[PDB]
Amino acid sequence: TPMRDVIALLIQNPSYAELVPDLASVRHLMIPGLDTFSEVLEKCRQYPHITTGQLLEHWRDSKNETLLSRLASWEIPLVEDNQEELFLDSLDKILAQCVEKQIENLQAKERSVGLSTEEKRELQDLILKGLK
Repeated sequence: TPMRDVIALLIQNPSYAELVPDLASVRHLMIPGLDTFSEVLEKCRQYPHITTGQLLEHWRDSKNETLLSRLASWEIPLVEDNQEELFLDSLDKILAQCVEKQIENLQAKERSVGLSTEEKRELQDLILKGLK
């Protein structure tokens, strides 16, 4: 549920998309919820000043409407002071999870058929600086 946390926080604060690094290189990973996260991030990226309410309208009559409506209320605290820090913190856990899984996939392919030079620069960048 650090995934659902990060989804809930981003729906509640569409701005926070700015704080998310480009995920193109990890978005393929089969980590539960990553796909819902990407699809939400994408709209927040196209509409940087959107409100939560305006954002939910984009899921009218869609697969995840119910889930997303619920998460729009999930654990909103009385005082909003430390919302960013909680997001960044939960984001990092998910990012580290992506990094780790992408390292495993690249390494599996390395054993199996070998890597191209692009994949190898990537694999080592992932080890060197995570993400970031």
